[PDB]
Amino acid sequence: NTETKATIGEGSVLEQIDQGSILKLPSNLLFENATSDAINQDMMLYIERIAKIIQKLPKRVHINVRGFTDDTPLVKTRFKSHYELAANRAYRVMKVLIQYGVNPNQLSFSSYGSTNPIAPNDSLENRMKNNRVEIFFSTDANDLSKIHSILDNEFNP
Amino acid sequence: TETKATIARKGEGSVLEQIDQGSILKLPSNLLFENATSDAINQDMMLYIERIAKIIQKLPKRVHINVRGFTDDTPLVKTRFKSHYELAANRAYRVMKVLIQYGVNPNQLSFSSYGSTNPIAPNDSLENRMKNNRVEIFFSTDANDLSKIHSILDNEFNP
Repeated sequence: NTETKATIGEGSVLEQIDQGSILKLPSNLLFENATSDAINQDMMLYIERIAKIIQKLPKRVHINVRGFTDDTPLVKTRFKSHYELAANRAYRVMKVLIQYGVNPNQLSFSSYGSTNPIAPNDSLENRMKNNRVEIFFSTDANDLSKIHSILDNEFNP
Repeated sequence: TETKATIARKGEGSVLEQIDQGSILKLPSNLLFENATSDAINQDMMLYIERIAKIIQKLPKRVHINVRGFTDDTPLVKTRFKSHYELAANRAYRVMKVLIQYGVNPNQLSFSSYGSTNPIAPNDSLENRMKNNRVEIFFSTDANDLSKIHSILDNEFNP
């Protein structure tokens, strides 16, 4: 079990994988609703906290803000695809993280569309998980790569 | 650790780079797009993406593929694009869609945007500015064995 309930802000989870850490935030911690990028102001404070924690981090950490949606139809709104919707949600989280002073050079945003469900869509809590945002923290370490390349150049002709 | 990636064979500078958590295939804008300010793709570059799509099916089942967009910081005056972020996302998006066309599994794809941050060279000549307009495809897995080992040891030994 590489997952712990986070707070700071209930329902979030911190997961560790071997290449980095993932902060998973349910839709409702951030957005008015699952099918829009309007970031409810009652949660501006939550992103401020994450931003502050990022500033306890070395400058070599990249921060990648990731968007996810369910299979819900998109007629209701301005977006053309779930890819588009998820990108826009992740961009907004990113921009707010920049508002609070995270360095743009340490940030990117990604969209997974609806292709990465964590759960079936058989509730509300489940819907919120499928519409989560994830913040992924890693670096670009290449020591092992350089080691291998040096030896490989020196030994494989 | 960076090696030339023979694909277009005109001397564009597609490169493969290895880092500790994955592999990066670098593709210059000229290889994919008409200009550095649109996402309409070169009609000749399709075969080259098809090639990559085919090599993806050869990869381990655990692999995720992230298509990353980057731009120079040259002002946007011309287009429908309200930002470098928006421009770069659309470029990564279009490339991702082509990969899908050619049978890469969507459940293993995503696309990312770095806007004009993280340049490969200073934005100070027309040469370097164009160097910053590339697309990078990143390959990695979500291995968490080491994390699970650690968490099991920690629960027996700590709290």
